Amino acid sequence: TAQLKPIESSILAQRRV
Amino acid sequence: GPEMVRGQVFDVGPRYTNLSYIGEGAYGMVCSAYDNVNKVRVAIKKISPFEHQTYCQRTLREIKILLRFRHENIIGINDIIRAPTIEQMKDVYIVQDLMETDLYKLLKTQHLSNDHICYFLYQILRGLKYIHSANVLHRDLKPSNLLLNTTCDLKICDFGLARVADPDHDHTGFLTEYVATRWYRAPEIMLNSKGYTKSIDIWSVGCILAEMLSNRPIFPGKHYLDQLNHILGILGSPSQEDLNCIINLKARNYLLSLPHKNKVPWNRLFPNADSKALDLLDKMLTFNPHKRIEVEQALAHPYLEQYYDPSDEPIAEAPFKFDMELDDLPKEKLKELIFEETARFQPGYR
Ligand SMILES: *C(=O)CCOCCOCCOCCOCCNC(=O)Cn1nc(N)c2cc(-c3c(-c4ccccc4)nn4ccccc34)nnc21
Repeated sequence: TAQLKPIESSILAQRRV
Repeated sequence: GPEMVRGQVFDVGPRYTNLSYIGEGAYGMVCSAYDNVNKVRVAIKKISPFEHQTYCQRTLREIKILLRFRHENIIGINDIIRAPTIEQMKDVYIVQDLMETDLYKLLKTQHLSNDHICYFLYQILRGLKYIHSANVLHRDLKPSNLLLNTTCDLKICDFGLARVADPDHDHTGFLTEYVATRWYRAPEIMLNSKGYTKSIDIWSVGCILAEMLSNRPIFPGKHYLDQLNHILGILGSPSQEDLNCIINLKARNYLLSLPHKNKVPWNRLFPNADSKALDLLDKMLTFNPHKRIEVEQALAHPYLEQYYDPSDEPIAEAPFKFDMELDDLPKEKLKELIFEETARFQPGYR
């Protein structure tokens, strides 16, 4: 599978700003 | 004629094309496809449930539930394809957004950081909060039912064992036995096999948390009572109080016949795990369901404090009630009800 990104690049994380 | 995958007709064109096999199950066959109308990749499940009353019952439940749920951490249904007349409806095709992978696959290839474990657990529980707020029990949470994109967005899927249990009504004696997948099965599914509650989902989540910490299942029983032996070899024999909460005389006597085993400390099993994670793990994997942490309290645990935000955690506007549970019906009537419930997506493309 591989290639798990930073949590920062999550729709849920990114909205919270 | 229709497109074909491994000998099976997959009659979903012209909207959906370019089919590729993903898997099959008791649940039926799944393919990836391209939606030519919306220009997105999809997953499509073909179901053929109509000869079997229990398969109809479960298809109707999954469809009723998922069509009513709207939550970022639960896979939606985009479309449902089936024949325009009831007599011709042999097959049903459910279409969803295509996810890149699942937690099962990921844990075969990848030790996860504490940050990823923590964030995945948050989203599982965020979705589970919505599900439990609706009075639904999922009853089959496990790593292969948690879908992920590499962006780290996680969605709960596979509502085939799900059901409504309205808490105004005592369901003791009336719930289906032998739910969940063996390794993720709460003890009270063995010992109170018809009277368990939504707490079984918290147990499953605890099992999933343990697997994310170590990349292997915590209670890998090879069969039904061996599952309970694995559980008891980590947790230890239940206390006198916990035994006394078991109402089924036969089950309590079976327990009392078992040889004493001691609690294995969580930190001897998981020597490098974050301590808050282990504390929460303990609270989820508590033998007595009346003492097991509930979803809101799990979300509020210190391990999840950087994500917990009750103003950004939706609950169901309209919880399901007892009305939606009398689906113990002849399979012909269930077929009528599946037809009605899918009608909103008719007509489909040629
Ligand atoms: C690492 O070593 C692998 C090497 O590959 C690296 C790059 O690989 C990328 C190429 O793709 C690989 C193939 O991946 C397949 C995984 N795909 C999915 O998980 C897609 N998927 N999206 C959704 N959504 C989905 C649902 C289900 C599913 C259903 C169901 C399907 C459709 C409609 C309704 C329900 N019912 N299920 C029951 C139980 C489990 C899953 C499931 N399946 N896959 C799905």
